[PDB]
Amino acid sequence: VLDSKVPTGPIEQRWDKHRFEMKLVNPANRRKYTIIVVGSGLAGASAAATLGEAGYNVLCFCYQDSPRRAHSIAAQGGINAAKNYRNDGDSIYRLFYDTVKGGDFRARESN
Amino acid sequence: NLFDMYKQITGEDPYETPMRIYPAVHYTMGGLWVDYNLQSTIPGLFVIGEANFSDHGANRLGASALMQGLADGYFILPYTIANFLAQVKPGGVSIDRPEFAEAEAEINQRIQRLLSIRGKRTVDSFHRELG
Amino acid sequence: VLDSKVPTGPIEQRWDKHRFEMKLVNPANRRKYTIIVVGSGLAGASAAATLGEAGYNVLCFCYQDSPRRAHSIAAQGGINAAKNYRNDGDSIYRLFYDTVKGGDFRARESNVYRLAQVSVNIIDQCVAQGVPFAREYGGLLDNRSFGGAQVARTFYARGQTGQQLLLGAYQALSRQIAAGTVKMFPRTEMLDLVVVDGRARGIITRDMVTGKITRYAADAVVLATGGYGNVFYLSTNAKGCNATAIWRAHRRGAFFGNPCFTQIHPTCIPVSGEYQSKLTLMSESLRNDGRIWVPKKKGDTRRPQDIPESERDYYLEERYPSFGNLVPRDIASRAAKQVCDEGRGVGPGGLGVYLDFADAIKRLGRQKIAERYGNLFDMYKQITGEDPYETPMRIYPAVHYTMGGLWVDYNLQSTIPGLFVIGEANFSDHGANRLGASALMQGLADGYFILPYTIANFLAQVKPGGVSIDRPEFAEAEAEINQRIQRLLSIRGKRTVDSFHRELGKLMWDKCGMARNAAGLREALQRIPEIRAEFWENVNVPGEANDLNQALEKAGRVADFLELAELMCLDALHREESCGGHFREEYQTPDGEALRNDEQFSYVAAWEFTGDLAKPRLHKEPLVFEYVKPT
Amino acid sequence: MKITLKIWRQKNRNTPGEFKTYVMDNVNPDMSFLEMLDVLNEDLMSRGEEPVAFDHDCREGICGMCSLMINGVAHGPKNAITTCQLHMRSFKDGDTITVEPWRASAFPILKDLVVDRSAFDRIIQAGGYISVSTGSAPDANTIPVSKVAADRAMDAAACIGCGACVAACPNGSAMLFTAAKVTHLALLPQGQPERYQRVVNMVAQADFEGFGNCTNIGECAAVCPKEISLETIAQLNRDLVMAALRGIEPNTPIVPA
Amino acid sequence: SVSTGSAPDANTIPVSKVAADRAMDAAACIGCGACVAACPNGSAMLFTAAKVTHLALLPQGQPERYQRVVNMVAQADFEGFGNCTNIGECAAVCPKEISLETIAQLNRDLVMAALRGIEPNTPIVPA
Ligand SMILES: Cc1cc2nc3c(=O)[nH]c(=O)nc-3n(C[C@H](O)[C@H](O)[C@H](O)COP(=O)(O)OP(=O)(O)OC[C@H]3O[C@@H](n4cnc5c(N)ncnc54)[C@H](O)[C@@H]3O)c2cc1C
Ligand SMILES: Cc1cc2nc3c(=O)[nH]c(=O)nc-3n(C[C@H](O)[C@H](O)[C@H](O)COP(=O)(O)OP(=O)(O)OC[C@H]3O[C@@H](n4cnc5c(N)ncnc54)[C@H](O)[C@@H]3O)c2cc1C
Ligand code: SF4
Ligand code: SF4
Ligand code: F3S
Ligand code: F3S
Ligand code: FES
Repeated sequence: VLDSKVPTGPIEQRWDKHRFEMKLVNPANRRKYTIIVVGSGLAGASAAATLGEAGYNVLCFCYQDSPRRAHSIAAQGGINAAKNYRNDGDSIYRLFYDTVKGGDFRARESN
Repeated sequence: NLFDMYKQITGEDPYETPMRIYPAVHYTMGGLWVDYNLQSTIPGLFVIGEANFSDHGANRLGASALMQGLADGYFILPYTIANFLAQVKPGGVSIDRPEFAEAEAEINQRIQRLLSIRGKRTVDSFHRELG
Repeated sequence: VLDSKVPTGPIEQRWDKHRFEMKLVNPANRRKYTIIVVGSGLAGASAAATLGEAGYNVLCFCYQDSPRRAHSIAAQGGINAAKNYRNDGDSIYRLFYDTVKGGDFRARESNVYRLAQVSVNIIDQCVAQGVPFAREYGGLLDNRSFGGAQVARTFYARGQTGQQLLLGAYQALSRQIAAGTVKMFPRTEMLDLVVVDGRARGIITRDMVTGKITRYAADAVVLATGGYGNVFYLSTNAKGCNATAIWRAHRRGAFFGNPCFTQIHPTCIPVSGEYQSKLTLMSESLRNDGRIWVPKKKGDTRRPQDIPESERDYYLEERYPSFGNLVPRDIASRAAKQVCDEGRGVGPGGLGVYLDFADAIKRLGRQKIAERYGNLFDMYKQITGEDPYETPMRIYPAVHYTMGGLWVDYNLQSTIPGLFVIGEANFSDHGANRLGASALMQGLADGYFILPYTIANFLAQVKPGGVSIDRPEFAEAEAEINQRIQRLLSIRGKRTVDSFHRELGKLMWDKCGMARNAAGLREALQRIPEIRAEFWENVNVPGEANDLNQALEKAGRVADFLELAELMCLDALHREESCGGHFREEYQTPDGEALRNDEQFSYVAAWEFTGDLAKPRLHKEPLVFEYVKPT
Repeated sequence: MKITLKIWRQKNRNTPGEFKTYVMDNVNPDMSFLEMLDVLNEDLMSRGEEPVAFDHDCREGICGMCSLMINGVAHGPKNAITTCQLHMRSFKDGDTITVEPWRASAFPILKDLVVDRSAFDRIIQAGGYISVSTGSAPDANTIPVSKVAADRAMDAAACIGCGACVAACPNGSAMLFTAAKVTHLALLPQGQPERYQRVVNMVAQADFEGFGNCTNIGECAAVCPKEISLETIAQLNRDLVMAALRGIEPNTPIVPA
Repeated sequence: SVSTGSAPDANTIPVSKVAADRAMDAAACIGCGACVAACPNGSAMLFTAAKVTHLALLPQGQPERYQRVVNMVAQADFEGFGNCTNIGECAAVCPKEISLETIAQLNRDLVMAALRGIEPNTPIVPA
């Protein structure tokens, strides 16, 4: 069986609630763990860098000459954010609604 | 920029001749199923970016794959992987375990078999037929 | 009866709702009110500076040469905030939960949430004031992990974060003094509280340079006078730290909230003789990479490095095998005190235990241990003359913090209207155990972001002025102070003030210290009146009143301590449970931890001065936990 | 250890003082200097004499009120420490130690070894701050401060205000203290709006309080407990030159209350 | 050297459009190494100059810029690249048309860092 493990309550506080309820590793103990990160694209490089900043031992891998060669480098269009810098009605809820409706209601709302 | 790149690739200026286009598969919203903690069915295996199914449903919006990858890397996985790791003991598994030997033997046998076929067809021929 | 005056509804909006519902004083009318602020520490300086910025007339007092000489410049550890700059899951709710659980569920939840909520503004204000917090190479702030937290939420300015925080507060106070909104009275010690018509309407002070007794009248009084941890003679506090102001307020009508809640520091440099009264606070991370032991033979005169491994009694290893060498500060320090009281003689006077780093140096790199504890080892070698790299370091527990103090409501107001207590002088947010980097946060929060609202709420409901220093109450308080000073100077006994303070501190450390039991507390309650009578009949205070008499200051502080200690012992005897710093030997888990009685002792004990020092009246303030359930 | 102490004894501001000789037969090498003074005070009290008055709160070299000129060196023979951090193992058996207060016009002597260092407070009051009120501060990470600038501003900011720089300066000048505060506030962006005013004001206050000038001798840095460098004085000099180029004139001096 | 979660609001620090355009001209470097290949000295001057200019032109790269250039230059010396005779083949063969103004910017930054007494750190040793 698949457990989505999504939090309960209002969707605006679901991520904050989950962050509070989830366990933590002490900054001193993070050096005791090893995380392998297969991939150095946007997700892979960001994850490896953030886990190294945290203090974990990260083993990052990529099949290319350099980590900077992942096809995330090939992306041309920009990156979306719900900052409403243009005073055009954008919001976190509007971006969430647009992403749920654009995917034709085939994804979990919490994510 | 688009017309210059098209003229470089094709040798035809789109200011005089019509440009040529053709559809091609661009993205995969599918991938390994992950829960809210970005963890797959296998405990300890986390899938982030385009390799998991995650947030795009049946159609990825523009500028969302970069957003999803950076979100998973920066602001989601550091929390969920810590949540997983705090509930387990660090270390305890070395590369001399029987599982590592079995996986390595499987990989070596696959590589040797691939090199030993020596057929009449190239790899790209089969990939082209499949595609 | 005690009215906490906490707001209702969700805990996240309680502070905003209260701030909206509080009354306000117009900026034009603020010049018509006078606020006396006794104390210039973090809480005192922040409060005086913020109230001067508001527009009030502030009368700030301190017994030191300068406001900057106040305690909490000695605070080495950083200051906590729920900014989540390390992306490690910290939040305002997480800080609130950690502070409620660290205090062992003995504090009001609303105050703790307000503290955790305003910590972020504390850090913003400190950075804007020019506090040189640690930065990383990209220009942004750097966080490090503190005790009691699994997140890196602590902002630090090298090893002297408290000094820089108090320097920023003192620079704001100096700005307000230059602007004329704050009148500073350094080297002036408040000796009494003048309560007129039921309101704290002034103070009676003594200028300890000329000996002049002065009376100041104000519309509000704030007591940011720090903790009373010097009731134990041997402590980590500054030499001048006392409880004179809060005890005078308590005798005037202020209820003492949980006076027996005292904290300790496990790692302190021991004393070299009966002359010493201060134990220098070493960082308690020295226990992470060191081993605690004493020689098995008491008369081992060999050098500690020459004692064989088999001839070393590595207690905290044989005893308490679980969590060995990382036992909580209370258990380890109780074991250390028991070992030193049995008689080992590893120190000058026998009070000390070997925290050695020899095995840590061999296991790790001496360069890495240097990068960890270089300033600590240099300071220990300066004080003791012994290099910790070769010789085992000596440590001994000492009383560090007092989570007790005058009971205050949600508005930081005592049971006396117009008397506000902030900082370590009140009970407030720490419950039964103060978390690391939480007292700096509490003092700055009270000074900057809480008291400016609550004191305005109080002042808007009263008329400015109307009380002058010629009132009979000021005359009575001044006469009481003068009679006490003359009596203290006229005893001409055979014992010094420090002799009585040492006796009192030894009794409080043995009986009302880290390990407390009913028989010992009753013995202390018998002995304290005897020591107080011996003080008032046989103390030697030389000099004159109208002179720089430091012996007079010490005599007054010890005279207040001798009364406060009886209340502390009574509160410790009354609380038939173990919670946080307060430990009872008959209420403990088999592992040695505290064993709370949440059914009968889930309240705040506010003690009322009834005129009899042995029979104060107990007022329970019930504790209800709606968000952090006790466990 | 047998230790002879020639201690300055002054009854008050107006009464002239004199050196009095006190012999201590048993002095612990582990005893700190202030603890030895405390033992002497108890002995004097037992003998009926007036105990020696000296300033002390923290006994950690952080607050700054411990202020003694021991054997001619401020804060004792050992450098980079305070009077409270000085321990009697730094001396030898039979030594004679001369204990003095700070001698400066702006640091009036109130008792045996106690001086009045409120002139430092008035120098701070004359612009040694950042004029930011409570509640108006932006987010803490809004303005980036480089790690080197933060480290230098912490080196300057680590000043305990003991006044030993004024005492060991042959001119009795507060240029190390003023320079340390000026450098601390100048090295951070938050201190940029007022710095060229601030330095002038602070310097003027040091002139008004009654301190001397800086002959660039350097005893201040030699006796500074916190090892504050003369580069703080160079930074203050640069700031004052630039402010004079900008026509910055000092405000009205802070008058004692 | 900015960690995750510590970043302020994106619009807090204003970056002028010209500075952003120049920093994007320098930042558009695909790391192909053709500058080293066509340089007669085998120098990484154009690549290092592009990165140094990209970070130096933004206010976020200021706090550690004068260290960075020195360190980066030292690394190029440690890795085994040549020196810049200002020949200019790197800009001639650069796919992204990175100008020699990046090398001039690096030279200015290194001169200023030498004036500040900036010392290179220990070079990055291959793993
Ligand atoms: C031409 C193009 C244009 C695009 N434009 C946009 C756009 O405008 N907007 C948008 O939102 N998205 C766009 N995308 C999609 C987006 O770039 C990707 O979906 C996104 O980068 C996926 O994130 P990632 O972390 O998986 O990056 P990836 O680059 O996909 O990560 C792959 C990494 O894993 C490593 N790796 C892979 N397999 C192995 C293996 N077996 N062993 C070891 N390492 C391995 C690779 O070396 C590499 O480092 C575009 C994609 C392409 C191809
Ligand atoms: C060595 C040490 C390290 C510490 N480190 C930390 C730490 O890292 N983090 C943390 O959160 N807490 C720490 N603390 C605890 C806390 O910061 C301080 O102990 C302090 O008590 C809190 O500041 P405060 O303003 O409330 O008290 P104080 O700063 O002690 O306030 C006392 C003020 O009141 C004045 N005053 C007192 N009595 C009178 C009187 N009778 N008349 C007139 N004026 C009077 C004094 O002159 C002074 O100005 C530490 C404590 C010590 C001793
Ligand atoms: S500059 Fe040094 S010597 Fe002068 S007051 Fe400050 S700490 Fe003391
Ligand atoms: S040739 Fe241009 S794009 Fe390629 S590495 Fe050199 S500078 Fe970068
Ligand atoms: S010693 Fe004196 S001459 Fe100047 S540099 Fe210091 S104040
Ligand atoms: S061609 Fe060579 S000399 Fe310098 S400008 Fe380019 S690396
Ligand atoms: S007593 Fe505080 S610096 Fe010496």
